[PDB]
Amino acid sequence: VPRGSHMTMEYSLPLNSCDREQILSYFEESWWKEDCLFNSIKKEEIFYTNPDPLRNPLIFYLGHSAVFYINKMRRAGMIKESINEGYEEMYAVGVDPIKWDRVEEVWDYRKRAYEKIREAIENTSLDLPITEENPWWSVIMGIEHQRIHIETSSMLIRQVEEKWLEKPSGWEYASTRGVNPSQEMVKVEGGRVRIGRDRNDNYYGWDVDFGKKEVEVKDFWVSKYLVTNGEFLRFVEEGGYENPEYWHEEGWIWKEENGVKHPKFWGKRGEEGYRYRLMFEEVELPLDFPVEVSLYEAMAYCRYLGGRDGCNYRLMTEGEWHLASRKEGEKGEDYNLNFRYHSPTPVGSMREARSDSGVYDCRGNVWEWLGEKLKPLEGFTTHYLYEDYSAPFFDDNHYLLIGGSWASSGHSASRFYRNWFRPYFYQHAGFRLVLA
Ligand SMILES: C[N+](C)(C)[C@@H](Cc1cnc[nH]1)C(=O)O
Ligand SMILES: [Fe+3]
Ligand code: NA
Repeated sequence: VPRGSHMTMEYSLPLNSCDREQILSYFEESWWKEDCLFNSIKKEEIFYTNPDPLRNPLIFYLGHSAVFYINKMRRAGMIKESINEGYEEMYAVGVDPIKWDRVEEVWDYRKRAYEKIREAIENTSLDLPITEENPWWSVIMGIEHQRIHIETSSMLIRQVEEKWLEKPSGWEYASTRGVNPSQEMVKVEGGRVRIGRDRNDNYYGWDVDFGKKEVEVKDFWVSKYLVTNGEFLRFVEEGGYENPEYWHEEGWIWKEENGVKHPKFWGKRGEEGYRYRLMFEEVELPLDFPVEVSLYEAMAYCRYLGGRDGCNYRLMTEGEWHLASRKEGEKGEDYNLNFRYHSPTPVGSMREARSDSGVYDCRGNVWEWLGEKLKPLEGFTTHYLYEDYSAPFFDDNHYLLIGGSWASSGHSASRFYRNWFRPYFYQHAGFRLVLA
């Protein structure tokens, strides 16, 4: 199925038809969005904190997106000179488990990098289509990487104390609409599903997005909504976090070692109702928003709900999501993707985010966990610009996450972007139920 079609809508650049100005605007929108995100931090020294203890300090990510562009475009030949070789080494490699520069210095690197990148986009000969061997792939890779980091850095900043932050002007949250709408299982017809793209696809992809796997999917029942905060509140209030029947050993230990008694972005003080941390402020828990959980917590809720309902629940496979999410004639405006809002939306409230099987928010709103591990597909090959993008993580310890959140833009909002995280890592991410 070609990408960019009525049922494969993409938010990224059509690489067989994008003019220079389209590339420049796509680059600028990404860079300016990242600037805006980092400018939300109103105390300079917060850049030296690592608000997510599993990731580097904010200052690293401030330099990282800029250095990545320079490194890849130099390797592709689009740029000749380095700006700062020391920076281009120190800020090049991220972490998945020094002496930092001053914030002003890193902003200064960004400004110099931005100027050099823009000039290369303005002046370099452009021959369409942009394919993997075309030097321009480094520009597209650089933009798509920055777009991923806007989202991943947003999750870091969400973990910074709100007293050091101010929401950027123009960024708006979605409002709650009230109580969670009633959950319902709906039937998705099975079929033989293709996973993976063929190369020279007219759209960007990462190495792990390309390949061929065909899976026979049986008819299945899936919850039409992502599991909501209101649904999950029943799990919390009924002792789900204290009941070992709902947890396997690995998740129980995680839960105990991290003192977890509720989802990460819920908060409670005394007997007051739960609060909920948006990007930059706390509100009363929005019962109709999708709950944002680790994979462990999603599985624990599945076990709890199966006990209550007298059945078994599990998460979708990758093939199941493609079937559940299929929507002919889909449009970019249908989904809570690409900063349509700067928060999750009430489940179902994006009324055109209903798949052809009646499943809501399969694309957008919050990532959804899958029950399957990151694996390469038949035909997997690395790209010469970035050997270690996915291969280090084929350890059967990373789970797939799919469909994008409100914060996913560009190729990260694609149906065909194959995303992954450790089961204890937090993202703007939820889940739905499958009858097992
Ligand atoms: C594919 N994810 C989103 C899991 C990756 C993408 C990525 C960014 N910089 C290097 N790789 C990650 O954030 O580690
Ligand atoms: Fe990175
Ligand atoms: Na989703």
